[PDB]
Amino acid sequence: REIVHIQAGQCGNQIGAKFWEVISDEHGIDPTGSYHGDSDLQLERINVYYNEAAGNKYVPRAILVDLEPGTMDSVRSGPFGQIFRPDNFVFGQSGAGNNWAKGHYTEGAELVDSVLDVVRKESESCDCLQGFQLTHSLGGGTGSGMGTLLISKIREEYPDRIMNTFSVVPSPKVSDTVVEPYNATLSVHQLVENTDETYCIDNEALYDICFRTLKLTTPTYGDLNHLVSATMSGVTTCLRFPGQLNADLRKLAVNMVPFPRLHFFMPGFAPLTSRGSQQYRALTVPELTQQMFDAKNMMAACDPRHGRYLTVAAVFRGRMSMKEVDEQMLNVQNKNSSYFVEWIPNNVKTAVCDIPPRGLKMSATFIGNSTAIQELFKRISEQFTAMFRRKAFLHWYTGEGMDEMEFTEAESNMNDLVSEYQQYQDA
Amino acid sequence: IQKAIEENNNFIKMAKEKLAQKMESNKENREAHLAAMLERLQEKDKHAEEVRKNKELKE
Ligand SMILES: c1cc(CNc2cc3c(cn2)[nH]c2ccccc23)cc(Oc2ccc3c(c2)OCO3)c1
Ligand SMILES: Nc1nc2c(ncn2[C@@H]2O[C@H](COP(=O)(O)OP(=O)(O)O)[C@@H](O)[C@H]2O)c(=O)[nH]1
Ligand SMILES: [Mg+2]
Repeated sequence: REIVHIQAGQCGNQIGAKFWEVISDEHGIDPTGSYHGDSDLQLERINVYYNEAAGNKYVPRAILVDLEPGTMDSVRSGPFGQIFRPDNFVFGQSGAGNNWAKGHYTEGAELVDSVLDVVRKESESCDCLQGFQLTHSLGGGTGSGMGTLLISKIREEYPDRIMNTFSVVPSPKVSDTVVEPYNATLSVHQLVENTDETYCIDNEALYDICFRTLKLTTPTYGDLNHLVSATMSGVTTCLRFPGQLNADLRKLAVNMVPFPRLHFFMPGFAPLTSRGSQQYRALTVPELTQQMFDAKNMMAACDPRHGRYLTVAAVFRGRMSMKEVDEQMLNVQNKNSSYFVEWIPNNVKTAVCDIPPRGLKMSATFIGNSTAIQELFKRISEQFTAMFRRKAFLHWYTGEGMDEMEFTEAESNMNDLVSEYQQYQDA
Repeated sequence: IQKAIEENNNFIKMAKEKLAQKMESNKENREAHLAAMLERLQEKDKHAEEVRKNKELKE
């Protein structure tokens, strides 16, 4: 059951390359695409993400997209650049100017059909494709505007395939330009319709984590992306390694998403670790469980205690007692059952994988479908309205053909989404 | 995208038209300004003809 991976834009390609770097190591694939591991467990599901080529060489089923060449040139000269199939580098030259309109309507439109040719070519070589995944930001123009155009066109050509995303939500604390609330609001509308799972990475939670917990005084985007790739590896562990039970993306989505529009998840990771800084003391199951449920370990800057969990998935990695896991997981729910909806019975599920990640004997990944995520969308809406009530910076968009009405529309849909979350918070 | 093309075209168009009538109106005004100056100098010539002429009508 193959997955096709797509990464779009500055942020999308930088976190995306880290993903392939991290899991390529987990599967014993070197920067040449050659396997040099010890176990057979790390090749049993390798077809999920890698195509097998001549010479017993493994090639990521990855398509790399940008409207400017700078970041993708840096990928090929990068730590694992050689592994990617060179025909899958699809890029323009003009850039998107941190402008959703350019990525979605004018510059991206020019380029999108070329991208879809590669998607189709990678799909037709799939025995049974089980879905697509995208990495991208919502604050820029390529990943935000063109990424959501791709998603719309993928759903047109593959309407029954699962589509999941890691979407970096913008924040003023870690910010490139002032129009990010505009691009994020326009993108969220598209995600609400055309994705099955969206893992919301709020770039300020990554910042607070890097500063307040890893004691990094001036974190870079690189430090921020180490946390993201840890989560990306964690949430895909049970598809990449033989384990307790195997569910395809559809079955996983069915049991996590009770309502089609409420598919924006809160990811988290324990233990939280910085690059290089070596961790020597392994965590106990109680420590992993407290930390992965703690607000400080969440990567969407939302207090889980301000909402209620609709569903929760937790993925523990390493050698540990699944009995101790069961008891500790059941202890968290039974101790804070007022933050779980009583009308979805047994809505906290768990999986264990014996293969730990690089550098940790033991880790846990948290996937929370909480109504508290509305706080993230309330933040974007406030920032959106603060400029939009004065029509500020809109000339960048009206000059690409957009009307004020599309912004009003985008604003209203996200205020609906916020109110939808509030309905189930009080039920 | 069609609206954006239409808007880049109308701006190019109206700029071409606004400039062309400016350069014409400026051509008209400057000519009507130099001609008026010349014609005062030519009324000047007749007058001087009438002064030399009147003096001959004096003997
Ligand atoms: C594929 C699978 C998943 C995991 N989805 C999931 C898991 C479980 C679940 C419901 N859903 N319920 C569970 C109960 C127990 C254990 C696990 C689950 C997420 C995903 O999203 C992305 C998007 C972009 C990326 C990316 C991953 O990696 C690099 O770029 C893609
Ligand atoms: N985590 C992370 N976020 C990024 C990075 N680069 C840009 N961003 C975020 O994405 C937004 C800018 O979008 P951008 O990446 O330029 O979109 P693009 O035009 O598609 O490349 C800003 O709000 C940044 O916070 C990165 O390397 N890591
Ligand atoms: Mg940028």
